[PDB]
Parts: sequence; C-alpha cells; structure tokens
Amino acid sequence: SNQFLTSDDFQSPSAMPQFDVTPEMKIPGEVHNLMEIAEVDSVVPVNNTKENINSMEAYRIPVTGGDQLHTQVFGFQMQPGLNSVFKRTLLGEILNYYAHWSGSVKLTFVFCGSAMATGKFLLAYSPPGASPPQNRKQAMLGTHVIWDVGLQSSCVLCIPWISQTHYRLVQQDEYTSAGYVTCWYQTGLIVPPGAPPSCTILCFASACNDFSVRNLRDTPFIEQTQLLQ
Amino acid sequence: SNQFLTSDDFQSPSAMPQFDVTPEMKIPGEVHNLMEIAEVDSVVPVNNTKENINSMEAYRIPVTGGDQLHTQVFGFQMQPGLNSVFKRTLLGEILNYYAHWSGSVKLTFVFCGSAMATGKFLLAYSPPGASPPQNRKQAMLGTHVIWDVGLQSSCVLCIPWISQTHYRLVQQDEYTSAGYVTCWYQTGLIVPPGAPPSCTILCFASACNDFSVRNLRDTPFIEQTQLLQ
Amino acid sequence: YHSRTESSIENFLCRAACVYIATYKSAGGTPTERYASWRINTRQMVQLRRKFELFTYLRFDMEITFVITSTQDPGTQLAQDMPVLTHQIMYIPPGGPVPNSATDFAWQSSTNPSIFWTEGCAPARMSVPFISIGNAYSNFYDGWSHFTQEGVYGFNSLNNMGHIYVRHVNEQSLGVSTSTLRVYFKPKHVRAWVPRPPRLSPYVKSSNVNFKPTAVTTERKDINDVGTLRP
Amino acid sequence: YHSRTESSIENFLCRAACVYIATYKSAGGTPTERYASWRINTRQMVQLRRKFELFTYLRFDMEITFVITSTQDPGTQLAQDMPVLTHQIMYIPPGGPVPNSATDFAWQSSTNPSIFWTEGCAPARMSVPFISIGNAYSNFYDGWSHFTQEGVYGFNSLNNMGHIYVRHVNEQSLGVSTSTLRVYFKPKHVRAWVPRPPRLSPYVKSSNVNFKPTAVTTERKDINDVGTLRP
Amino acid sequence: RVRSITLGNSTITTQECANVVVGYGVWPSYLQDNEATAEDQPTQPDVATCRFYTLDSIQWQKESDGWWWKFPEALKNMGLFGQNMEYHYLGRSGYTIHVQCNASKFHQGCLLVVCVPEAEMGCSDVEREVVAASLSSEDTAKSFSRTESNGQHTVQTVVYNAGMGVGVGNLTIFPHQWINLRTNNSATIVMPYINSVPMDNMFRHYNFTLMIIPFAKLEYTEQASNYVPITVTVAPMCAEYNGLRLASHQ
Repeated sequence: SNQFLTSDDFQSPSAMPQFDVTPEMKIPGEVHNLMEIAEVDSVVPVNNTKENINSMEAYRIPVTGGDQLHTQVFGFQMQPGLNSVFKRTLLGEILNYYAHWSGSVKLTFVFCGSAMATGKFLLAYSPPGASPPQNRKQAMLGTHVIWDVGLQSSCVLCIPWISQTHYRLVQQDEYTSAGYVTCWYQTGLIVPPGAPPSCTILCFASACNDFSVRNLRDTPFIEQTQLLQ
Repeated sequence: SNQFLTSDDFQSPSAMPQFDVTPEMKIPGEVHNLMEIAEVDSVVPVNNTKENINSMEAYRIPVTGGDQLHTQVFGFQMQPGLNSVFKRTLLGEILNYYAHWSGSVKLTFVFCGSAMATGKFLLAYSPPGASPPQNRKQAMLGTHVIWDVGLQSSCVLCIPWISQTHYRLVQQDEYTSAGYVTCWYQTGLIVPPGAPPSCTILCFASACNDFSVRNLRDTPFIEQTQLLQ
Repeated sequence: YHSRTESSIENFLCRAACVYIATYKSAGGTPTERYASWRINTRQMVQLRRKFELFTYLRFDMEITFVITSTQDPGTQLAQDMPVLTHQIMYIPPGGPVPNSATDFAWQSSTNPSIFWTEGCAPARMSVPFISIGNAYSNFYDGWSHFTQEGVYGFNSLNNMGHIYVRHVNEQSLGVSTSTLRVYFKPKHVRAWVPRPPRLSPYVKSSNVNFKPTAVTTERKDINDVGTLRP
Repeated sequence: YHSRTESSIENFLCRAACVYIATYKSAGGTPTERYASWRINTRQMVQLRRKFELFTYLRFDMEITFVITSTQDPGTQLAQDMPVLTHQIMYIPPGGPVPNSATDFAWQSSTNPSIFWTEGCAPARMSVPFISIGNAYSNFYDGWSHFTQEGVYGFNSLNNMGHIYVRHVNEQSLGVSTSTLRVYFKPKHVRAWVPRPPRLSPYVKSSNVNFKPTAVTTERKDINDVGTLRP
Repeated sequence: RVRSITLGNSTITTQECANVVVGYGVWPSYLQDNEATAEDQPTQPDVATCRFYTLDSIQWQKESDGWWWKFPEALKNMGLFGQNMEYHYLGRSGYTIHVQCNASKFHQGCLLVVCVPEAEMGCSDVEREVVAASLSSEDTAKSFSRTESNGQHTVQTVVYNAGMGVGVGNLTIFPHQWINLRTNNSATIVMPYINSVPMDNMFRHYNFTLMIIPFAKLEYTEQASNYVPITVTVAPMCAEYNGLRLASHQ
C-alpha cells in the first residue's frame, strides 16, 4: 500500500550516486552464518555457587581425592539458553537472540590433573521425561559412559535432540522435560607419592551440525533502554 | 518517492519542443575531463615572501653568485592544494574543487641564466615520514639528483605517490606526512668576465597520468556569498 | 589505477544550484511584489560563475526546477479555509512578450511556454534547449555590440537565455498569501572549449570582468621555510 | 534437516531500528530547537551496539528512513488554516559543511545531498553507500588517532558516516508547528569478519569500551543442584 | 621426532612434532597487486628479519592470574625488526607465536593461549581513559589480577573479564590453543595480518594481543620446583614495509 512496514525490503534512491566505493580487500575470518559462532567450544561455568561467579573458581569442577566412592561430582539441567550454567556461553548467548531452537549439544570434559593420576568417573545422561539419578547404581542402569582418566584426558559426550515438536522455545521452563547430565565417582583418584591429590575438570559446550534457530528477537541480558548520553 | 533530490538525474518535458537547435560546428580545443587542465605546467610561486606576492618577484628563485657553497636555494612542503606554494597554480586550483586526490606531481626547474654560466645544484627529495635535510651532507644521503646547469637547462623531477590509504584529503594538514623538496648549492655559479653573476630559476608543476580526484565540493578561495547586485 | 569520471565536464558542470530566491505576494498594493522575475544569466552567482569561467565557449540545455513554498500573512482579514494555490511559471523565449505587471496579456500569450502547478505535490520542472543564433554561448567576448566599436564592452551578445516570471493564478480577495520561489538551475549535455585560468581577483559586478589587483598567492616566512616540522 | 537462513549475517544485522527520536519546532526563540541533528554512529543504542560488536570489521550500505509527525502547538496566535509542511533532510557527507543553525548557507550547499518531503504521504528514504577511505568499518580499534601514541584511544578513526540535519522549509509566522523525527536505520549487504565474544558487562558511554567487573553467570545452590525436580 | 628448526643464520629452536593453529584459516602471505593503495613498491626485508625472537621467561606460580603482550610493540627492541619499526612508515607482518612450558609429570595445570585481534581494553576508572604506559610494556608481560584494580589511568586487569568486558571462557572464539600439562606441552599459533587497511603504522596501532591465562591453577607437592617457566618465541612472517625515512624517535 502507501504504508511503511519496518520489515520490508525495498530499494531506495542513493543519496550519493556518482561515488566510487573503496574496493573490498581480503580480510581473513569472514562470517556468513551465526551458527558458526555457536559451533565453537566455550568453557562452561558449572561451579556457579555465588562465591565463585566473581572469580575463576566458577569454571573449575573440583575432584577431591580420598575416600568418597559413592558421591556426585556435578550435575545440571541440560537446557541451553535458560539454565544459568549455559546461558552465558557462546552457544547460549546466540540462543537468547532467538525464540526457537533445535539441535544437539556436544559436551567435552577435560581432566586437568597430573599424568600420574588415575581414576574413573561415571558420566550419566538422563532423558527428558526422567528423574535425575540419586546414587551411582541408579546412574549405571541409565545411559552412561565410563571415563577412565588414566587412558583418555577428554570425554566427548554428545546429547541427542528429543522433543515432540519440531523446534523448541528458548525462554520457557518446561521442568522435567530437558534432561540431566550428572557425574559420579566410580573408583576415586589414585596418585603416587609426589602427585597432588586433588584435581580439576573443565567443561566445553558447543552446537552440532544439525543445529538451527528461528524467530529472532531481543536478548534478555541487555536491560539498558535510554540512549548512551 | 514523491520527493526532490537535487542530485537526481531525470528527464523533464521540454518547454520548447518543435524548436531546431543551431547545428554544432567544430570549435578547436574541446575539454572532456578536468584533469587535462591539471596536466599542464604552471609557474609555481616559490618566492612568496610577503613583499614579492604583489609583484613578479614571487616567481623567480634567486641564485646569487659568489661564495656560499653550503647554503640552501629553496625548499617547500610537497602538498598541492593546501600549501601556499601550490594552492593557486592550475593543479592546486582544481584540487581545491575536490575533497580527495591521488597521484604524482611533476616538477620542472628551468635555469634562466646566461649560456656562459656553469654550476651545480643538489635537488633533494625527502619521503613523507622524514625530516627536511639541514645541510648539503644530509641531503646527499637521501634521494637526490645533481643538476649540472652547464649541461642541461631543465631538471624534471617527478615525485612518487606514497600513502597508507587509497585517496588523500586535500583540506587537511598532516604535518610531516607530505614530503619536502629542497635544493642546495653544490659548487656555486662560475661566470666568465662579461656574464652577470646572479641568475634566476623558475619552477613548473603539473600532474601525471595516474592522477585522480573525488568528492566534489566548493572551492575555499571564493568567499563572496550574496548575489552580485 | 583509479577512475576519472568524477572530473568529467558533465560531472563538474551539471549539479543543481539555487541561483535565485525571490518572494511574491498575492494581494494588491504596489504592482511589483505580486510576481517574480529572473533573467536567466550565469553571472549573478559567483560560485557557479567561476566554474563556468574555466571555459570560453559552452553549449548546454537547461534543467530548471522551482521550489515554491507559500505562507499565510498575518494581520486582520484572514482567509480561514482557502482552497489551494495554483501558480503560473512563464518562460519568455528570448525576444518574447514580457509582463509589465501581473494580470497582463503577456501572461495569456500562447508564444511564452507556461506551467500551471498546484501546491502539495512534486515541484515544477522544465527543460530548455540550446537557444542561440550562434553555435555556442560565450563566457567572454573581447569585442563590442554594435558596428563601429561603439556600445557596451560585451553585454548585448547573443548569449540571451530568456526570462522566468512567476505569479499566483488565484483571484484571492480576503487574506494575502506570500510565496517564496527557489530556482535550481542545472545544465545538461555540457560541451566546453578553450580552457581558461581560474580567477584570482574577486568579482565586482555581473556585467564585466573588472577587478582589483590581488596577490598571486599567500605569503610565507622565507624561500627555504618548510612549515612546523612537528618532529 | 532444517534451514539456517534465519541466522545468516544479512538476516541478523539488517533489521530497521529506531535509533534516534528528536523534536524540532518551527518558530523563533533560541536557535537550537528549530532543527534536529544526528551524527550517524552505531554506539548510542545499546541493543544494536551489542549485535554489531559481535564482529570486529563490518562493511555495509545504509538505509535510513524518516518518520516525521507534526502537531500544532497550544497558546495564542494559532494558524487556523495552515497550507502544508515541507521538511528538508540533509545528509552532510563526512567532511562536509555543517549547519550552525537554521537558515544557514549550509542548507543551500549543493554538496550535501538533501530530500524535500511534503507531509501526508509515504516517508522519506535515502541510501548511503560504504563511505570510507579504509576497506571496512571497525567496531574496535586497539590504537590511537595521532602519531606518537597521543590522542584519544580510538575515536578519531575513519569510521565516520556523516550527519543528518532536518528542518522545516516553511516560513511560518503565526502559530508554531512542532515535528518529531524518527530515524529507522538499517544496514544492507552486510559483510562481517573476526567474530568477537558477546559482551557481559553493561555499557557506560558511547566512546569507550569501559566497564565495571561483573559475574560470568548467575549463581546456583550447589554444583550438583539440578532445579525443581517437579516429579 | 625432536626435529630442529633453523630460521636465519642465528636461531636454533628444538621442538617435537605437535599440533599448530593456522590463523583464521589462512597462511601469512605477501601483498599482491589488487590489494594495496600506496604509491610505491614494498621492498620486503626477507633476507634479515625472519628469525626467532625468544622473549624472557615468565614464572607460572601457584597464585598467578594471566599475562598479555600487545603486538607489534612486543618486538620494539628485538633486533632488526625493531629497527624496521623505526626507519619506516607503514608495515605489514604475520607472526608464528610458539609457546611452550617446562613442567614435570608431577605438576598439573592448564593454560589458554589466545591471539585476540583488536583487543581494545577498558580503563580501571570509568569516566576516564587509559595511558599507553599501562597497556603494554615493550618486552615484558602485563599481569592480570584476581581482585579489582582501582587506579586512575590503569587498565581493568581483573582476570575473569579479560580486560575487554567479556566472559573469559568465550575467548576461545579467537585463534587459541590449550596447554594441558597432563598431555600437552607446547602451543604454536600462526597469526596472519588482520586490519581494515592493507598497511598501518606500527607505533600507534596494536594489531593483536597474545593472552596466556591459567584456567586450572598450578599444583605441586613439596619436593617440586614451585613454578613452571613459560617461554614465548615470536617469528615474524612475510614482513613488508613502505616509507623509508629517519627514526622518530629516535
């Protein structure tokens, strides 16, 4: 009509015709899709416990050494964008720019201990309509891998995409409809005389190749509204 | 739209259709580009020292004869359009009509002495990020030609185009980012009995074939604003 | 290797320029401010005069555009609802009937091309071809108008482009409406010959080349005086 | 298998956004509120600043749209019937004459492209190409403006897009008409390089990257604290 | 498997066979014809500037937070490459930063070695600006801090915001490598020349910043040497200039 849709692509007359643009040169690192920024790993703040968030201690998962053998290392609700563990990483900063999302999440746990240390962890994953495991025996009968840190230093754990519908809303909280990734002590942490007994795990989350987003909007993080000065 | 851009080419209905225009005849001297006016040499006012500008003495570079052998003949900052030496010549009157410029400058120094006179001058050029030479020994180690006026009467000195970016702003003054062209006595000026001891040099500046301008605007020289009468 | 299309003669001499701003009323009084008038000459505006006087002989069509904005005059007897203002812009071809005042038969002459324009839409535009007995216009004329070296030194030459006259068509009795005309002249298909040097001295009047003796450039301290030496 | 066209760089950085709302009157007083002015920078609006600061180097054309709605001011001496309001929007190209106030020659400068728009129809639109000596704009500049590490830490860079100045063309004597401009800026043909992390700390000013130390994420009860466990 | 690298007739570095990171996917190269705007020829000093400039070693202690060097100021005094930064006007160079540590098998820790293009940094005081003396030293590192810096013209050197106001775990977006002392020992990143102009003056502009941040802190028992030396070695690649003149300054 004779209206102005703000979401309407139209050519306009150039204000400065007869002007030659500077010839574009080859700059390395061209981006064509926002999903290429989400498919890189970013360090996941798993230890966000209100006295670590203002330090580097909210990136290090503590694995103490001694006699536990039945307790938990960590655990979180597997939903990027709304969970505090994931909403500030590169994947969960791009998901907050969109209202729908669909795809897999790839986790990677790196054991940052000494080469003389040896142990075993049970990395369990629970499905979306399922309760978090409460002990190591319940987590064993679910979906688990055994990460023997004497043999491998990283444990890549890819998480499947299970939903009734095609996409999934980012800003909503369907409790008990996302999945949990917990980790349990299996053996402990065995060190020789001279090695430090306690250690550190780091987690890295990214997207996969089947990832997609839809329905762009404004990020919840920026609250400022008035112009700067 | 239904607007009026002043910089918009559109055909209009002819006020006088049915009128036959006078057939154009061959007039010699057709101009197709403004750069053809800039590629002619114009006499450069090098001696503009506040008591020569209202005379012809602001075109003649004095070369006195006697015992100097270590002093300077002249020297200027090599930037056409903003320097007072160059902003009123044909090249620097066209450059003031534009905001960007790019290309080489060709200088020519003609020794207007008698045929019995003999001497040598050192014509040094300094690069844009470089200090003006202070004596003849500093100018020798830079970029110089030796102009022996007994052999040649003119010394053509073309100046290279060095910049970080593609074009260059005309009305701005980047100090120590333009280059200096100085001239030093090498031998003196040797004359037989009967020849005049003092002489005269004239300078001629133009553009080259790689010259270009951009972003037309109004000349800084014309200050009158109200219409004539 | 760059491009030289920015400094062609078409791209240097074809920009629209406001060359004339006048005002004209719509009610009585003296019979002079009821219309506007502009003899088409490229000498009253110094900025465009200097660009045209880089050449001796020029040849171009004209592309004139009129920006007419009106207003309501203050005082008593105001119009309240007034219909719409229609304006007549008449181009008197060189040697054509010229209006002494408003409501003159010259306005209704068929010979003088005219535009009737209603306010509220796109501005009025007209194009005039190269109108000369000669084969070009001349910015300079080293000569005289009559035969035996008598007359004015280059003013009655065949460089006449005509006049432009603008008035209100309405018959408005109550209230006065003051309109302001802006003329945006532009040459098209310019062909220029014999390049001349750019002028140094400032202009004094738009009928001459008269001047006062000015310096060739701006002064400096010494002959060997480069400037500042920041480092 | 889904489609990834929703998160391309063109579909993520090309949405129109209101970046500047100003107002400008039409009668005298102080010579400041009679016109509007906006230096084109993508740093005053935080929402668009964060999207542009996911990249180091950008290259785009501009697509600016102006939504001008006027009103009649209260008080005595009202215009009753007022013809129509025409507005001039001038784009001063970088390094171009900039108006000190209204009715300044800068407005009538041929160099600064302008739009004359009459109220009651579709809004005014203009497109500006990539105007830089460099080969891209830079959202960040780890460096200085002058030579010897002196100057402001990245503010006089060649990232200048120009200004936009808007005024009333009318000469309105009786009555004041207050117009409000809305600028809907939009980039076209965006090409972006060197992806950067999204910002955590809030902004303080649109000339810096200054910040206050903020937490990396939001707190939780324990390391093994999944939330709610509805069942 | 212990292959030696000789670059120029001065330098020898010994290194095993490990993984490299090549830029944003491009190798450094020389400028072609349809890429420059300058009015002259580059005259690259290939015969003298391509060698290894091994900087001084830093001590990774238990309580250290991180270090950064700004480039190309990090080679301002390093030999002939520092002379070319003096006696020229424009410059263009890629680099091959090689970072390696000497730890035992009884040490533990993890480093993140980032190359951040255009790492513009904010000040420790808002409504104020940094000085050039607080951005970088000429050859020594600048330390991040655990707590909040509070100076007037300094840099906000808190470690989890990386001096740029971002999350420190998201610096993995730029070219990076992880030195995990359990398995990895060394890290080598090949940075190209990234700018918006083909050549810039390498006194005012900082092309990139090399940050080395420990994410898992260093632990050791009481027998052990209570530090791990981190040795950085920078080798310029395809360096070419323009604008021969005197040195300023000096």
